[PDB]
Amino acid sequence: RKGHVEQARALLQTASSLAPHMYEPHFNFATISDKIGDLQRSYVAAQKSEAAFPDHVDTQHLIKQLRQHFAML
Amino acid sequence: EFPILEKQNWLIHLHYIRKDYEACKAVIKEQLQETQGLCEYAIYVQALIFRLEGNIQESLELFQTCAVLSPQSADNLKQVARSLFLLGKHKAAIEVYNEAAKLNQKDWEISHNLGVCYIYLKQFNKAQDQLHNALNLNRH
Amino acid sequence: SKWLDAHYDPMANIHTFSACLALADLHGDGEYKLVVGDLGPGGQQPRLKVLKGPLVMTESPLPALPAAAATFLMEQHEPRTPALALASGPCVYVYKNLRPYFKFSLPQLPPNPLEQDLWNQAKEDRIDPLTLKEMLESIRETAEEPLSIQSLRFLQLELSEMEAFVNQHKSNSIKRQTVITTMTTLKKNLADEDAVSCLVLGTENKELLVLDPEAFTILAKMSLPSVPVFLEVSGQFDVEFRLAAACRNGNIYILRRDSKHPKYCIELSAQPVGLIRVHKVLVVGSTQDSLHGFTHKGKKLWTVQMPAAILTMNLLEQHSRGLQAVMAGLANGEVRIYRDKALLNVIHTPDAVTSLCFGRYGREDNTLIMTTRGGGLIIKILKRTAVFVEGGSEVGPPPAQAMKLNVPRKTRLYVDQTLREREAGTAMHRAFQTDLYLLRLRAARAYLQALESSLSPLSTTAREPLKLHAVVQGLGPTFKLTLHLQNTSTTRPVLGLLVCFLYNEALYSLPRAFFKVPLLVPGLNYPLETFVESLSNKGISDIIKVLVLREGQSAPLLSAHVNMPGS
Repeated sequence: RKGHVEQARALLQTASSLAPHMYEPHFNFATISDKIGDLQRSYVAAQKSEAAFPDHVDTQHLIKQLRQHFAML
Repeated sequence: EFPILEKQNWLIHLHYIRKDYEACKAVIKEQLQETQGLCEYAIYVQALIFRLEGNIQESLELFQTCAVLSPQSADNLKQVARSLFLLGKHKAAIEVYNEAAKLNQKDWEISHNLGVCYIYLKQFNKAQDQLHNALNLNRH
Repeated sequence: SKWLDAHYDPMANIHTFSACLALADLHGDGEYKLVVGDLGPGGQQPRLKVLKGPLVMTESPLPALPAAAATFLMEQHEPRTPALALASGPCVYVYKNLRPYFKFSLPQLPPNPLEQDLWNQAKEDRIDPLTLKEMLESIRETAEEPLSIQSLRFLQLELSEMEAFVNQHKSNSIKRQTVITTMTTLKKNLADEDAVSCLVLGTENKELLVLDPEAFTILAKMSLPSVPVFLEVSGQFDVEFRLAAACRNGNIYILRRDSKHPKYCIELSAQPVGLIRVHKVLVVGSTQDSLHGFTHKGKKLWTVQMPAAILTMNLLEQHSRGLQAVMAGLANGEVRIYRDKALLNVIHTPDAVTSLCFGRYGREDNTLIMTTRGGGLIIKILKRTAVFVEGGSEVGPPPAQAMKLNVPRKTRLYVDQTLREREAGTAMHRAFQTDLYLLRLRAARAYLQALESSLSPLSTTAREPLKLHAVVQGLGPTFKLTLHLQNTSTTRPVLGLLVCFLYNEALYSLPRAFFKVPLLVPGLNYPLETFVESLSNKGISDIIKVLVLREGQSAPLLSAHVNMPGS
């Protein structure tokens, strides 16, 4: 909310490694690392936000947002 | 005859266009082992399968091998810089697009990917004309 | 608007494509005999198969993996059926009543003369290993013109083999073949079927050959900048000739009558899976399942989306009704049929279909043959009474009552609570503030109680966090403690810090106890492991500090690790 992007992206990086369940850091990684543009780590982020909690809405609007970028333009 | 017939790419392109990625990986392993090595299209579509799965770090070094076997081709030096647009390294990619922008002119998407990679930077004014350059050649 | 199930044979083994099936009369009679270039169930040897009735008629081995199948006329000599053509490798094998003859050869385009200087220097025992390997690097790197089907293995050979092949590698007379990809039929000299047919061949050298009946020399030659895999022709000759071809680069290329250059180019977003024309419009199939349509010159007309992955496309042609429709063999098993913008019918029954034709089979005039993905067969037969309708209902968005305004119900236990808030609420507001005013003080007096002691695992000046954990192998008297450092800069590597952990002396040792931390790169996380050696069963918390190099002993990021009670 303030702007400290690199500070935030390390706390979610260590929130995930403490809880290898609980989808909420995994999905929240893939809306920081998607706005920057790193669509490779922002896939494996939003990969675990499907396996740890399926039937999420805003994960299924994000994997299909990424899989259009991966095929072609 | 002895050496290789060396061209069976019409079949592998039928597998990839059918999204049968499990049978296509066999023929890629088949044709590359049938030749002594360094087949071209068996390397290329194997890199285009790993780019469909998320293994973009593995779909960049295979496009480096495909950037060696034909350096006068404007495909791979364009297709490498797509695999660098996705790994986040934006400014490294805008020169490889320029590297393919000089080996071939009047191309549509190379003057378009340079547009969208500037907007993920903060340079905006020299992005707005790039899409204008990308619209007049081909509307999309 | 229905069909008739002729047979259903899911035990066969027919692995093929829609490009290598054809319907013609192999014995000259009225019986149309289906012919299939069977590849192999596990990529096996290519075996030719022909069909008579619901079972096969003759099998035959093939020299290589076949590409396509067409049937071609000679002149007015006999009124027999067009003779079958079979493209396989760089040698098409024509078949006229099962007669293997005329192995046709490709023109075998010769290499570029800069390679011919390497061809002409070592054959007179003037061979050197080093300067041959550098003269080839001046050929391929400045301007290629490589023809590297054989020239690449004419150059990649190393010191040991080439000096052992000083006579052999120069006796290898290069043939320079090029493999055919696809094959189609064009009515020669006129648009009528009574005239002879004229072959069109595209091949791996991004060139479009065109052959002649009964002589088979060359008729002309076309130039395309990309390798073609799907092509068709409108079919006229001597006044106008439109040759359309799709390529591996995801483009649509069309050709004029005698101008041997792509006059008009139109593109898609992805690879077209099939190129079929209609009477005047031309449709494609994208692998993003967006079946387009383009006119004679080629512009955007209409687009139908398909709810599954396209796998086969073909042309429907009824001689009686005159209906020109386009097939679409989908991935789940259905076969959707389309006119310009209308779904005609579907057939939901079998599994995934790879091969599809629609013509007359034998005596019956309406046959639409399909093929399972496993290799079996399934045959449909149209009846004379059925004409194809839309016959489509009005499928709406939401006709289901699955969720009718899901709202929870507020009982009596809430509606009495709003009366307590309505009259005595003014005392409740001042009760919140003066209890929250102690809360800001109690937090900040406990915040600054640890910030000055720097207990927090976060920092701002030297910008790393510190996470730490007890690992699974750390159990019992032995105990292992990992530690995780990682910089949060982009380009500022922090340099040579110190990690030391003061701790109240229990009966464990931790023999190093004072490290020098490596140079932290921006981005990677560092595992740092120790070895607690506890002797008996206790539990007491450690405090692990990290310091700046020499001056500041203020100890940022000291993490009071709480230990587990070991045995």
